[PDB]
Amino acid sequence: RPTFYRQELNKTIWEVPERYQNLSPVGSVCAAFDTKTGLRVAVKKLSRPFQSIIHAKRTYRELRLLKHMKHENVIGLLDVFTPARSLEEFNDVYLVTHLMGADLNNIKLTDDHVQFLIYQILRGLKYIHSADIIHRDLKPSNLAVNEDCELKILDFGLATRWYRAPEIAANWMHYNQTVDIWSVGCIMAELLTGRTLFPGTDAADQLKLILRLVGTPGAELLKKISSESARNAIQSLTQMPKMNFANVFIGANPLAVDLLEKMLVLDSDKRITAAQALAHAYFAQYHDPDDEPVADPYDQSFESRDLLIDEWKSLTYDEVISFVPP
Ligand SMILES: CCCCCCCCO[C@@H]1O[C@H](CO)[C@@H](O)[C@H](O)[C@H]1O
Ligand SMILES: CCCCCCCCO[C@@H]1O[C@H](CO)[C@@H](O)[C@H](O)[C@H]1O
Repeated sequence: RPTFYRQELNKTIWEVPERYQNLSPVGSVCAAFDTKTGLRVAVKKLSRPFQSIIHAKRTYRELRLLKHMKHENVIGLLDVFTPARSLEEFNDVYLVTHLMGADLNNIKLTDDHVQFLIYQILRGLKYIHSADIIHRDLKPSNLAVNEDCELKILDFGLATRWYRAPEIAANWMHYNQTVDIWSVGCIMAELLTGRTLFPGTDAADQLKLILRLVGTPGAELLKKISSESARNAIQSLTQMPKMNFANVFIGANPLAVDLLEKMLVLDSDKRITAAQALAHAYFAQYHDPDDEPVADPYDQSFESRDLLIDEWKSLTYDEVISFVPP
């Protein structure tokens, strides 16, 4: 067991191994310097991790997910620790990740640079989707970059509905992984134009802006709508055609416009997948089909289980104890 030290910050007493130095507020998160690896890190102290069944299952879910993620373009876990010497004492969980400089909200980009950023998102997304994980909330604030434009997908703001797929915003009961490809389309459009593609002021406005670009749903899509009231609402909309994307993204690389046309499709079954998108000619200078890895199988069967707090806590403790650093 390493040597721990205690200090007060954020009106809580953080107790961490001495390897982690100069903690400064940025659960809650402190930036730190790890003397063992020499890395700048983010240390997240989970808030009330076992206060209820719901908190405890969320704590387990977060740790399990971070432990699985092992890809250059996805945030991974550098360390997980607790001051507790036993299950009986186990009340606090701290997660350590790479400290990222900035997010994509912070950063006109050149076409070469827009290719590089979107390539990396899709490379990461290929990996996440291969594990049968759906992100659901991809947006510029969940995309971290360093000075060298190297990008990682974050689970949460750091470890707005402008970027959400329309089926999520409309409460669909079933989801494609391609909800995330919609989000990538929105992000790419914004990197091209400098402005938010669909800056809806509320859910009605958001949907109006979307349909203005992509057109109202066609008969092929209406065939797959089980909700009677949904179909009726959709067909009572004033009808409108798909816009020509070239006339929206004036001066963009034609290959960028083509890829956007393939991402920003209302019918999720007709959207390009992350794997397919990596092979699109827009990324020719970056694409390497032998260096776009996939993930080990990820067991989410726990999501279907209903357990007691102590049970979720013991499972989380097991995952802390079994952690092996990268
Ligand atoms: C007018 C606004 C309505 C939004 C329509 C969103 C349609 C999304 O597309 C739908 O996604 C589903 C879930 O992945 C699939 O089961 C359907 O087959 C597919 O057509
Ligand atoms: C004018 C706005 C039209 C949006 C329709 C919103 C209602 C969508 O309702 C959803 O429809 C899905 C498709 O059948 C179902 O999977 C979901 O269970 C249902 O919640």
